[PDB]
Amino acid sequence: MNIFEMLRIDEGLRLKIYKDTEGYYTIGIGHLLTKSPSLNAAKSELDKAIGRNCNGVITKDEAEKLFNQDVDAAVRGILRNAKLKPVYDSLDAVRRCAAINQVFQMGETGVAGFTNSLRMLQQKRWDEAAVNLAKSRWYNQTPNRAKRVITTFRTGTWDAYK
Ligand SMILES: OCCOc1ccccc1
Repeated sequence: MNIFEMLRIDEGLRLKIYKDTEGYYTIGIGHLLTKSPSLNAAKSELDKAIGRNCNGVITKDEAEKLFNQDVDAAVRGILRNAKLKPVYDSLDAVRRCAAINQVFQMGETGVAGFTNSLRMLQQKRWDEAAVNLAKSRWYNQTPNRAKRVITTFRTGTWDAYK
């Protein structure tokens, strides 16, 4: 297991434009296109992302290209965030994956605001952090995934991803 295999499980792979769990146009391995309800706006974002006229459809190679960019961008975002960087750097590699997973799904600005969870994670109070992480919209809206990510934060193992 690694961050790519983890997010591949959590996000799936679809080659045609679809709506994510929040109802937003997405493609590939959880590549959010736009929050616009206009399919044409999503198609424009897709074509811009891929660099050709896609007509709402991409290849597996293209999906994987966006995925690598998105994972990279998530990590670099964490590293430039003054609240997230020290916590991220305090973690072991497996728990870092859980952190990347959350940021990939929820975005950096929101996650940087989870002040109490962040503190518990930096303190390595794992069971407390796990309890705190579940007290969230995130957990309520995507509980199966959140349980996996939380187990990863709690244990520093890949037990939830087998
Ligand atoms: O909800 C707690 C998120 O924990 C993180 C820790 C480090 C970087 C990003 C997230």
